[PDB]
Amino acid sequence: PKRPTTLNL
Amino acid sequence: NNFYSVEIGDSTFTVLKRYQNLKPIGSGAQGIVCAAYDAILERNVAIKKLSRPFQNQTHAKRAYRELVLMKCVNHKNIIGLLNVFTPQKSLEEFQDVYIVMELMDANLCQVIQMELDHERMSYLLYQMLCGIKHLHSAGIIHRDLKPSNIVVKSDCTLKILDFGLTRYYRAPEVILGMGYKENVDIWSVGCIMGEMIKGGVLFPGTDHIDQWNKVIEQLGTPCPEFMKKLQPTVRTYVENRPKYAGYSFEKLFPDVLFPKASQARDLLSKMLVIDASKRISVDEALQHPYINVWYDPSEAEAPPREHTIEEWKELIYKEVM
Ligand SMILES: O[C@H]1CC[C@H](Nc2nccc(-n3ncc4ccccc43)n2)CC1
Repeated sequence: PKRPTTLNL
Repeated sequence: NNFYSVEIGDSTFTVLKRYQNLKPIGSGAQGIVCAAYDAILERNVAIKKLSRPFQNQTHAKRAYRELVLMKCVNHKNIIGLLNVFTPQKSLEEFQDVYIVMELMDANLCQVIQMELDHERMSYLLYQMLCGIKHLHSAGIIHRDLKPSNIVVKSDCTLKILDFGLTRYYRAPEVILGMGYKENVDIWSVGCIMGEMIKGGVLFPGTDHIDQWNKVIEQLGTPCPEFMKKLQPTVRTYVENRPKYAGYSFEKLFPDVLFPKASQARDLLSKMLVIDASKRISVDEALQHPYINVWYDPSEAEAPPREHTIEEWKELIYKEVM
C-alpha cells in the first residue's frame, strides 16, 4: 500500500 | 556580531544571522516561539526563547530536562533539536537559551475534523504510535497528548511536539488520581482516532468531574474490580453514580461515519478501555491490522535531582555548549 504523500491543511 | 536583535513585542530575540524573517507564533509560560527561515540549512525552523530558565529551580530543572531529552531523543516522529545557542559569551553573562526545531505546518486540531480516508487516518496514527513508542523507550511517558501537541506537514508527515508531563484526551488514570503506565498514552491516541472518525470531541467534559461522566455515558460503568483501585474519596463519588451499560462500538462507530471500517472499530474498542490493565499496548496497537499496513522496523523498533541555581546555570550552559 502506497504511503500518502499529501495532506490538505 | 554573529548575532543580531529583533524585537518581538516586549521581548528581544538575539539570534544568529543565519536565522531570518522572525515571526512570533507562540507565547506560553514555557516561552516565545518564532517561526523563521534558516539561511544555512535552507528551510523553515521554529526558534524558542526559554522563559526565565534560571528564575528558579522549577524553571531550571524543566529547561535542563528539555535540553537533554531533545539532544538524546531522535526519531522522525518527534520534534528534534536542530540547534541550541545563547547570545552570551561567558558563564557569568549567561541569561537566555534559544532552541531551534523544524517548523511544521499545522497541529492536528483542524485537520482531524476534515474527514480523512483510511490510508491517511491509519498512516497518521501509525506515525503517532512510532513516536510514542520511541518516547516510551527513552523512559518518557507523555500523559498529555492532544491535537494541539501533535504537528504535521503538508506531505502527511507527523511529529510529537513535546515531552508532556483540555482534559478531553486525558486517560481515566490521570482524571482520577491513580497510577499510570505506558498505555496511558494509548487512551489519548484512542480519543484522537475516534474524533477523526466522528468529527468532534469524543468526551467533551465541561469540568474534571463531568469528564468522567461523559466517558461512562458512552463506554459504560467500569467494573467493581476497577473501583477498588480508586482513592476513597473518588471511589465514594464514582461508585455512587447511576450505572451505565455503555454502547457497543458498532453503535458508537457505525459504518455510516467512515469513508477497513470494521478494523478501525476493533482497534478503537481496544484503546478506549477505561481500565488500563485491559487496554491495548503500544506494541499491540502497532501490530494491529489497521496500523500494520505501514510497518517499517526502522520506524517502529529504533534504539533509545538535587542542585542549586548556580549549578543548574552551569549544567544548562554546558548543554548549550
Ligand atoms: O499552528 C501551527 C502549529 C505548529 C507550528 N510549527 C511549529 N513547528 C515546530 C515547533 C513549534 N512550536 N514549538 C513550541 C511551540 C509553541 C507554540 C506554537 C508553536 C510551537 N511549532 C506552525 C503553526
